Amino acid sequence: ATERTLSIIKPDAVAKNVIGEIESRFEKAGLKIVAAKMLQLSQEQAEGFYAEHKERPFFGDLVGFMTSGPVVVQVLEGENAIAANRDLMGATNPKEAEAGTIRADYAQSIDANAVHGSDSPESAAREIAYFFEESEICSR
Amino acid sequence: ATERTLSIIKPDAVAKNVIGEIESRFEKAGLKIVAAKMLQLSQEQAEGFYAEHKERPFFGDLVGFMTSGPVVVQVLEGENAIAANRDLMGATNPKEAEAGTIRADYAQSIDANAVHGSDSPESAAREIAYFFEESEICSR
Repeated sequence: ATERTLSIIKPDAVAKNVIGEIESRFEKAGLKIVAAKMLQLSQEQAEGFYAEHKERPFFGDLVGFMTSGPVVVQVLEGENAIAANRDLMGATNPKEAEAGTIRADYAQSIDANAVHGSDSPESAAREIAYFFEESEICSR
Repeated sequence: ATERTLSIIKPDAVAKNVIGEIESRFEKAGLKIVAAKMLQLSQEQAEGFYAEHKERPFFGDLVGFMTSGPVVVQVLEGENAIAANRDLMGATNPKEAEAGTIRADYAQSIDANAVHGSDSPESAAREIAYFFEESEICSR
């Protein structure tokens, strides 16, 4: 089933100016970016998005980094988009990621991994809704 | 002098899913996308942006096409950004564009050229202002 998932090119990947390179991995894999916008997350914005880790000791670092610079939040749409995305991204922890994946090629650490992708249909739906209004998403 | 210029990945380039490929041309050339958002231009939006051609016989086709699908409007920032951008884009008319340029590689015609770039400092300033608020632009 064709589905929608949220993807975020993180502060570290944009600073390296590899936005195009990452986009191409998704597009070459048959997924389409149907919504996208570059922005600088506010303390409040990042905290509400990672609310689930609100009380975990890594919270500050998660939010801290993820606010260290501008990012590109977007929506990828395609066949098996959510899982397909997870396959291109690689393991969350760059050091345990298979070669060829985005994290293995562009990430420096857990905090500084290069991208973010929803892990499931349920989270994809709330993650997308959190950053975008239906009008901002243009399927095609 | 480092400057800012407006760039638009057009309906034809996005439909071909070469967004990443185009972005990479700018990033490899040392320019940074400091603002960006994907959207579907409204009749009214495209008309006000190309107001200057409001009474030209190609207006309808210009607007028509440029509204045929979603686009990515953005801001490129860097050394000699405006002219540098014009150099990577190639001649407005794809058929007279030097090989290696964006238009020579991705464009099908005058209407359907793959990108748009401001032609001068004065137009860059009004073009950027038309699509973005200062807050949306994140220099770095």
